[PDB]
Amino acid sequence: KLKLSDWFNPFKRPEVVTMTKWKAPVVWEGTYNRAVLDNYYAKQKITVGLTVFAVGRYIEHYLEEFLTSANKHFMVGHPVIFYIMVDDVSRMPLIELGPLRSFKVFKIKPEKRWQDISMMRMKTIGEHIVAHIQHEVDFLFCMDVDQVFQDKFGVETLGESVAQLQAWWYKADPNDFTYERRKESAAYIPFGEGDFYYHAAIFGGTPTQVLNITQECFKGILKDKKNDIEAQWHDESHLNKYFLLNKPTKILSPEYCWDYHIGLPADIKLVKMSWQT
Repeated sequence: KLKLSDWFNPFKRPEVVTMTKWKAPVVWEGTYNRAVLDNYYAKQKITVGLTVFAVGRYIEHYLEEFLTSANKHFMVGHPVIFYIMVDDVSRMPLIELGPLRSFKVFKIKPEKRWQDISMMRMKTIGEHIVAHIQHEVDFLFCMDVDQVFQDKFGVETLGESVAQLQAWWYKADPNDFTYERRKESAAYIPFGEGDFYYHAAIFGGTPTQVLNITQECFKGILKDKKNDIEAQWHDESHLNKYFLLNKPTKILSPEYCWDYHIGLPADIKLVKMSWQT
């Protein structure tokens, strides 16, 4: 089956990191053959799930545009299930999906104290993986709703565990990274240690990887709640801890998640996804 040479060529992008000291492709525009993989993956009849939580104001601010963009650019030409998690199914924008997309919607409870987090997405995702997603898909992406697909976000992103380089900090040094530094947090990453700064707005992998990613992240949040402590960037900090203990088998370039208000540096040749309004 697939080997990296078949789909991935680092030397079409030599400026940027394209491989990692543990041999994981960092996927950049111009570095990947979608055609090959589209073909390779279509034969295996893979199915890609996309979870996205949207809660309160976020539902009407973002969901419609998310699902619409996804419908157009996410794993085009492969079955894709959108798992929409919302607090209020009444205001589900409920767009028109195209070939190979379908969705499942789930009512989630809002943030239950007082004031929760609210990620808690980690517990729900893992719950859903066990209940149905492991049965439903070969690869699952978990994404923040307040983003937009700008171009093909395809099977070049697929892998055992897939992480996204947060746009700001992709050039940064490991010790500039906004990891949780407080040794009391389960999310704790020493200064010194640190591979990349991973964005929580997109992680993915097989349902089994993602189950573990999420179960570990949640255990982190949970132990932190027990120690009345709250990681700097909440779930993104645990993700970063997790992805340090467990190196992602594939990493996506800030091109797969770009903040347009960080500009447009040459290094960003096609924007697959971007943050919104």
